[PDB]
Amino acid sequence: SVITVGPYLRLHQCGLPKKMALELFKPFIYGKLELRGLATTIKAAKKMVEREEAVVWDILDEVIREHPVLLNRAPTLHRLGIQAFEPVLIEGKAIQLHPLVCAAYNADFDGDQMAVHVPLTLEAQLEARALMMSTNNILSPANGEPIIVPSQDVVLGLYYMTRDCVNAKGEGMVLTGPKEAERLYRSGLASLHARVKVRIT
Amino acid sequence: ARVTVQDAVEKIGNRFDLVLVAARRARQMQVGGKDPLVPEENDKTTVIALREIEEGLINNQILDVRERQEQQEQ
Amino acid sequence: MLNTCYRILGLKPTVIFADQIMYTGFAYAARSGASVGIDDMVIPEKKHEII
Amino acid sequence: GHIINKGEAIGVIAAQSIGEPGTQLTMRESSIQVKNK
Amino acid sequence: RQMLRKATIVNAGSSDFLEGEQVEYSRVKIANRELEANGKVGATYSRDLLGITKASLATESFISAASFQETTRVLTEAAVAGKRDELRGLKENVIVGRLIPAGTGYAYHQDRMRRRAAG
Amino acid sequence: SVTEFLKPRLVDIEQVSSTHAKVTLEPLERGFGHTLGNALRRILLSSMPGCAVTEVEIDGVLHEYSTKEGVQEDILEILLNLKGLAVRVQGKDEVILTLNKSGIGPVTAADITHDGDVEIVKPQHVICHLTDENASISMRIKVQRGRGYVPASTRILVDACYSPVERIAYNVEAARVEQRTDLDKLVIEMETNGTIDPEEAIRRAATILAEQLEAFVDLRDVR
Amino acid sequence: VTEFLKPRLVDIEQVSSTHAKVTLEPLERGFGHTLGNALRRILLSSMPGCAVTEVEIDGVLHEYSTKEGVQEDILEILLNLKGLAVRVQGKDEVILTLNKSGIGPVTAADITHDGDVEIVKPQHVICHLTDENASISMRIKVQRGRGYVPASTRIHSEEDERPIGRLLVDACYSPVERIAYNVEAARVEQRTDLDKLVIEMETNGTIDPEEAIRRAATILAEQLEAFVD
Amino acid sequence: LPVYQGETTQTLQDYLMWQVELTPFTDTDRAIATSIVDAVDDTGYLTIQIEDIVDSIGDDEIGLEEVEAVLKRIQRFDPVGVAAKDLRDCLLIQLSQFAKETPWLEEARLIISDHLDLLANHDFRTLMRVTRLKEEVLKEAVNLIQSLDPRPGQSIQTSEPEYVIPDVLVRKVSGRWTV
Amino acid sequence: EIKELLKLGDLPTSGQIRLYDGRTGEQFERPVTVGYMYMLKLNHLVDDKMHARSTGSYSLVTQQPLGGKAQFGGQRFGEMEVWALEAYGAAYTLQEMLTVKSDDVNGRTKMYKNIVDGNHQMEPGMPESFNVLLKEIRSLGINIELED
Amino acid sequence: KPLVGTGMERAVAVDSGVTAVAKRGGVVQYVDASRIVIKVNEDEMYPGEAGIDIYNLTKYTRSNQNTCINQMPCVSLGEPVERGDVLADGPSTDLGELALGQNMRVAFMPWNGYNFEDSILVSERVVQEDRFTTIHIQELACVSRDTKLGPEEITADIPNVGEAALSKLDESGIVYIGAEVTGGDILVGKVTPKGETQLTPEEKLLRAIFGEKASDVKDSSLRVPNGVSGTVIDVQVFTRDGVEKDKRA
Repeated sequence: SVITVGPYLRLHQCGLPKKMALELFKPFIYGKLELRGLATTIKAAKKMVEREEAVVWDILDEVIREHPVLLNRAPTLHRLGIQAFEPVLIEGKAIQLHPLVCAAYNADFDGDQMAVHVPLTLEAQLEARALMMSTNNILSPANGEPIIVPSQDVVLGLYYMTRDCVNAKGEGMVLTGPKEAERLYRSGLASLHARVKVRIT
Repeated sequence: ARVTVQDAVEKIGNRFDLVLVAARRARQMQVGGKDPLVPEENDKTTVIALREIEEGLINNQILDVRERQEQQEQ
Repeated sequence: MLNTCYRILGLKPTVIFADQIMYTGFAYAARSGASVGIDDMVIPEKKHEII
Repeated sequence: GHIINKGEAIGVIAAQSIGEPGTQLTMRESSIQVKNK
Repeated sequence: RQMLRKATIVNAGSSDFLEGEQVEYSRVKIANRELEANGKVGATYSRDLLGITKASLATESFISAASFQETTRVLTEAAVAGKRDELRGLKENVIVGRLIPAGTGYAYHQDRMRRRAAG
Repeated sequence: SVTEFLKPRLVDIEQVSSTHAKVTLEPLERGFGHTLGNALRRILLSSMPGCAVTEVEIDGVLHEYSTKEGVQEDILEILLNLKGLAVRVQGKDEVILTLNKSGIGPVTAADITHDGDVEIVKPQHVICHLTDENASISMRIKVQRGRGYVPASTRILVDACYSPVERIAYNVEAARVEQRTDLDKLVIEMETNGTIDPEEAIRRAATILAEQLEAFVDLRDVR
Repeated sequence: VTEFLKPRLVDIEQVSSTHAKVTLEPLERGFGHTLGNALRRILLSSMPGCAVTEVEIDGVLHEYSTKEGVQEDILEILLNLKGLAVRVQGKDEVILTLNKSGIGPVTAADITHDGDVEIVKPQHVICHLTDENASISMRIKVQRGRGYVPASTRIHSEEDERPIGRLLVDACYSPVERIAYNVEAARVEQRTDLDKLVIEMETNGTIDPEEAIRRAATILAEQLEAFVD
Repeated sequence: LPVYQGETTQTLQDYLMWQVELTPFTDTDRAIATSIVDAVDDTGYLTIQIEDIVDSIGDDEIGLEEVEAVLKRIQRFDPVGVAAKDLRDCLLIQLSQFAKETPWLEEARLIISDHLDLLANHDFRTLMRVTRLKEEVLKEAVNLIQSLDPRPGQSIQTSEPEYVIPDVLVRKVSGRWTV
Repeated sequence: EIKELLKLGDLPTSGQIRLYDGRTGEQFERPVTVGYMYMLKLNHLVDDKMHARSTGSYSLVTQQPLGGKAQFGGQRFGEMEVWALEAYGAAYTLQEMLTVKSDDVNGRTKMYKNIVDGNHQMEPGMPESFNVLLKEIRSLGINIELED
Repeated sequence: KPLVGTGMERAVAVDSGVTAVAKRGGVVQYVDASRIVIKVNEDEMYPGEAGIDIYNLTKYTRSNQNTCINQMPCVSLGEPVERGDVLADGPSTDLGELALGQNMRVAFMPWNGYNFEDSILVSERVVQEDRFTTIHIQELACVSRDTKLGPEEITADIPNVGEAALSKLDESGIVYIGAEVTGGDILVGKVTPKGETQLTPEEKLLRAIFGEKASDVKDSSLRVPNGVSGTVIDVQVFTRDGVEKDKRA
């Protein structure tokens, strides 16, 4: 799969396009279809999944929801080269990756590929949920520095939104602190405003 | 979806025996014959067992207690 | 920020805090603009005598 | 945030994080100065 | 620590009049031989380090240290000597395809080790 | 089809407090989530009728660099506390309020004189900080009728928050109805200063915008 | 309310047959560019329109070959016909015919005219022929839709239909394709200063500006009224 | 690896084994199904008799009724109707799979039931006289029966020699045969 | 020269231009520099790069799935991959990827049966590649066997 | 054509020989979508020839990398074209200039993270006007490979197949030019003869019932591999001398 940027799609989540889905989970789809009484025979289930009926997409979305998957860069060099996430179904042909983990994965969002792997037994799902998961691999295992470290556009935004030219609109404004967004959005002051007094709890 | 695994980790501490106990728990749930002691919220047996363990009710000991209690009940 | 947040609070607060940091940063970097152009870089006039 | 457990392979965790930074280079009595007191 | 194994010995020490034995092996031998029955028979050893390419070959299991550098030499030496692997290293279990004695599987292997005591 | 549009049905809301609420909708048609959220936010922020304090005439120096005289709290944060007061007026216009209390120290909203149409959502709101002795003080605040906001720099003395809202934000997510996932799901978070139900406030904004646009259709959809 | 002074549609201007300028009455503060943005997004999003759907033609068979006597390739003909702008009356899914022989340019003028089809640009170019003995004869179906729908999506609509010889094209269904707005302040002295929102649109001429603005306002209302309850 | 090595195929029997494995059957039922799968043909008809299968089972319990039930389950198990062991049985299976609303479906079923010999000799007059079928209208039922996919299993079977091993080469050139 | 040419077309010589948001209708500050750029599409497009697989045809030798998209092949796991997977202590996942996903003939059918039956249970068996290794070593005058 | 060039593009376009240039031409007589004729003037004309030059265009032929090479003329009718002039535009060429790509309007600004490191946004308008849309040509082949059991014939008489499957097959078995095909639908119907059998009472009965198949041939038809959908541009057939089947060759 080729890689893209997940601006949404929070940390514990990766974007599986539906085309690769319904193939990896095909035995799961067959089993659940036999469970719901919509397929009395394996051949009927095969015919229906090969016809991509609406119930097939529904049953996929129901079964893949709480089930981890794992992602892997082609040259994996260090500890975090392999990770796991929660799949989220996407209308496309590229797996969407969380932007922070691009630091550990050494990714660059150009022409690139990842391998995907679905753990089968409940045990493998368990160590994927406990050890493979990105919610636990924050600190590095080599030195101790937290691996997730923003350096891109988010940093430029944070730098811009904490500054002051000399004094923006409404230099002498005093507020309580929730009103700051209210006054940036409508009118009255800019984020570049200096000498602004507010109460902080 | 469960976001992080820390509470059951604190309860077990080993970070590996939790995997084994949760596995043996979810196995008996999936094969049947057990009732989820924690209310389910339309979630599969894996995260359900994890939340039940993190609640402070299932471990390597109580599950064995139920096991030999039912074995002697035969 | 993230180092202290993880050390003092725990795991869940620092993870959600990092997520929110990214969300706010993308929002504001899209609101800020922050373009680039030729005149943005300013060549010092002194070079000509220095050279 | 705790002491390390029993059973994990240190040697695999080691010897792998050491070769990670593949960003090195290839192709290669009288003067005493003190800093402070 | 991996660099510091395969110590050579100048003294007989009732263990072996040989060279090229593992440091932990000699430590165990002197612990269970000197303290237990005869502390007078001491084995004076010399710690000699071996490099990466050559320390790896000096391993008790012929299954491992085979794909490392060369298989023909290790196979010939194992055939002539007649060594047994016992599947102790991780790579051995990788080739065989059983639970690695590490992490969640370690306990199982540990139990197996205990289960190997009686029968 | 030709002119059929998907109308929101799932209008479930959930509230944590009486002033906080999170509203979620069902999949809306492409692009309309963003415009609906933006328009609703700006109409509910920049123009809501309401009652607020615009100025006070306290005994002392009209200048900001006034002194304590046992109040032991600078008039600036006193006025900031006055800003966080929700005064509701039923039918009357601009009116004057005044207060007088003993020297116990806890100054709450109940200290003000009670009027027929003047009402306070919460009577425990802090007005002045704990005084040092039995000395009292007269406020002489006034409240008006208006909509939106206007600062006191241009239109005079403290401030004028006619808008009865605290915070507002909108979010757009992907959603699907049957097969296509090109559906917008809109989620709205808004915090209220008080005196109005969040759903009531958004409904009021919807009515205001709807009547503000009805003259554009020129009497359309008669039957 | 305090007399929100509702605006009214006034001074409709038609700069050109494909470019038009619309003005309203003054309104309250904070209401100009919000209306501008909402109306702009709606007019760009879903205004019903009329386009071509598929083409059948006797001479050529598939859309990767040629026909003797014509200058451009068949795909060029399809691309030219996709941009064809035409308005249709109440009934939809209409079919018209085009037949012409000679060496002269072929335009939208020499097409069989029905009472429910109006060509806005008869100066269109439809791949002028070159040979005297060349004679083109072909058919078009024009339908009405609302948004962009490609050729691959409506494959499922025809399984036993579409025999060998009918070539399907893409749909646009967007009759405006460019709009902008501006806000100023004028035309009020007796009351406080008000603002005038002034909207510049450049359609293909198929739809009328007042009709389009009315449709956008109606659809905004039919979207919003679900929130009053 | 890219090195050319044999790729496994269904071989017209692995599909049956996979269907048996996926389908729920008893251990004795599984053994009987394996025995039935052993008695298979490239065309798709059961080579050995049912009594032969019972004898090969070698179990006092193994009865003809259970064997018949297993054979019936296996017949509908695989996507292709197989193990019929009779052209009439295969035609009946095809007709049962066919929709009820068919032209002269009942007439075709009746003809397939016990008028197979009349069709074999193409004795159309005799068939019309015996079955009392409609004249020139039973031809539609005959045509429908013709499209019933005889030997359905043979579709899964595909193999060719692709070898001639030539020894001499003679061809026309310059107007004359040269060898 | 560029600045002078921009004057003839009635453009700001600076090169920036004010841009509004397409969603809020608000004016951005720090005006963005837009332009017209020649841009080209490369041959590495997704419609060929994408590939997935669940279960296909295997090789007669070593019983492994084919590989790189040649007649519906499967992916490749690596030495560095297993180093990392061991480093996590995820022994069970490695066991699955050594037995269930591999040459183990008696494991693939059993796991398919368990999954379609919803059992999610593992049965290891022993890889066929090791049997090939044993047979190949015994081809040389070297005896190798498995003890108890 | 690219807006900003270097001047070498004209030479590199005329020099790859991918376009059709005009040699010793004076004026154009007849123009077609695939054929060009030029009447040379008597100045550049030598005795012994009519005085006409003809260029046959190349339309939608496969390339090595499965891309489409197509050529479009530039002259319309009766244009005086001197020596060395370009006449047709080859792939990615415009008026004899090399041009591979489009001029897109671009803006340099972060947009909610969608341009995170090297990720690129695209407007719907780019898709609408069919910018950056490419044509791919694929090839499939089939041979007969006469065996010991007998020659293999392409007769469209495939056993164990539906009529709808054969609805896109002509008499000989090839597909009508310009038809569409997806999935594993059959292109060429080739059958492999099977060795003769004994009396075989079951098979004899089946042949007396159905006939015309007798399990004589196995289905070896050429079917599109999975995940390929397209439209047939054209088929060709090559037959060795000595065989003159030529059903629709």
